Amino acid sequence: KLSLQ
Amino acid sequence: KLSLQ
Amino acid sequence: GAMGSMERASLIQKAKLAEQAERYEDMAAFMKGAVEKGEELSCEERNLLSVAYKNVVGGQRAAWRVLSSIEQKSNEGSEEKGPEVREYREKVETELQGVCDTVGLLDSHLIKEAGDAESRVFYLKMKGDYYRYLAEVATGDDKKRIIDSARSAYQEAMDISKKEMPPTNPIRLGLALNFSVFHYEIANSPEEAISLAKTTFDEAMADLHTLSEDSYKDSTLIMQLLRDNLTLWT
Amino acid sequence: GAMGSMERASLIQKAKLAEQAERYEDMAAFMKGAVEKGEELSCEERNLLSVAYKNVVGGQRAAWRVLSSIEQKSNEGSEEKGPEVREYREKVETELQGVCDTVGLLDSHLIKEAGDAESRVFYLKMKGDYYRYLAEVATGDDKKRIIDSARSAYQEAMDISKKEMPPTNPIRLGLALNFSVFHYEIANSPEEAISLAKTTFDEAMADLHTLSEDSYKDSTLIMQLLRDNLTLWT
Ligand SMILES: [Ca+2]
Ligand SMILES: [Ca+2]
Ligand SMILES: [Mg+2]
Ligand SMILES: [Mg+2]
Ligand SMILES: [Mg+2]
Ligand SMILES: [Mg+2]
Repeated sequence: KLSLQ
Repeated sequence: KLSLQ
Repeated sequence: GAMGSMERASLIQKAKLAEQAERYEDMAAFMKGAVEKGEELSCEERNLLSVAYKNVVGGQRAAWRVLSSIEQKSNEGSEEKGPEVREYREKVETELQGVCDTVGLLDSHLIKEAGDAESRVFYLKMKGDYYRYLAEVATGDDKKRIIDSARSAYQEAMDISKKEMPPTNPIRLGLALNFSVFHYEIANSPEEAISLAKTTFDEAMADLHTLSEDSYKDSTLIMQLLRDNLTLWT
Repeated sequence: GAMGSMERASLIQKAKLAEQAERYEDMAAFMKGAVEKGEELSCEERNLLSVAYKNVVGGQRAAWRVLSSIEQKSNEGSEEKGPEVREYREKVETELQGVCDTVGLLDSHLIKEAGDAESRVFYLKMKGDYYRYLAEVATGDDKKRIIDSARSAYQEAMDISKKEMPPTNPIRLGLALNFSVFHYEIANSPEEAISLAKTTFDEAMADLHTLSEDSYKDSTLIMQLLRDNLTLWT
């Protein structure tokens, strides 16, 4: 959710 | 989509 | 089987955990292990079996439809791209057929031990459903026999459900919904599909007055699915 | 490998078909086969590799988090339910660790042949990411070494990206975003996470004037993710 998705 | 899901 | 060493109760517990984790392949393997213990399944356990394999085969069917659509487009002014689309569609198709063939569990030996209407109708509807999924991808010399196997399973389930269950029974309603879809999508019988959906809806409507609030919600939910299909088809 | 007999180009074509079908396990197997042909990967092919394994490990991580949360609740006034939750969490954990260990591909031999900044930063960021996923589930004597492997990979990628890429480069931005998440979620360094995200955002902002409309959209998309995290963390 916080990292590159 | 038409059958029981 | 790889689940032969695990306790039946542990398999059921892990099937429920797999459902919460959305690990439906695991869930199906656990429930296959539970069935292979040889004991009959409770109502809740039957639902776990159905949920697991419906999710697994649902993903396979969705992927098969994407790949089939690409394959059809490639076979039009289209540029030749080699055998790869057909090969990969075939790969997904074979895996799908393998899962349907596994759901074997009904024949060895769930159906022959199912004596109560709720279990027997549930399994025969499942048998119809998975033959219907085989029919969706069938193109060969056995397509007619596959379709008739689906029809025969649905018909036996229907006969039992009409004799042994009230018209609002959710299993009876879901069976009628799916048999109606079989008529529309597989058997080239839209009029039979519409007639079945309409009669099922009307007879359930007339029986709702007998139900508790919770049973009323259960039955009207599936009645709405019948209505949704009728709205689409008429 | 099971893909050893398939043409490199056919593996790439089928990876793209698998992506359209949302068959990410297949996609990863195809791209693993393509990597094992021994040739370097193009920009598009690197993205296919990353998309495939990110989706596979993303599902595993989501399931591990569900099961870990259930396991933690069971270890409180809680009723003992047996070893099943731990066993199944361990099963998912082992499979996750296996996928991270496979993504081996970087060490044999993608990174050592990657000389251009865009390829080398991409692979080193990947190496940081998959060590970070190993760190998320690590509890043993190697947890510190796993964390340092992630840190070291990210740091080398950062050093190259700052020397060789403009501050708006999407690979540089996504690396900074993920290294910032590493600091916040893994390394217990929220202040470093916030500082990195803020400096990355500000330096990209100042470089947007050099960009085409399409590059501007690419860069501002990742800048918004940096801002979203900063908004959450401050
Ligand atoms: Ca036993
Ligand atoms: Ca070749
Ligand atoms: Mg076993
Ligand atoms: Mg019996
Ligand atoms: Mg091969
Ligand atoms: Mg090179």
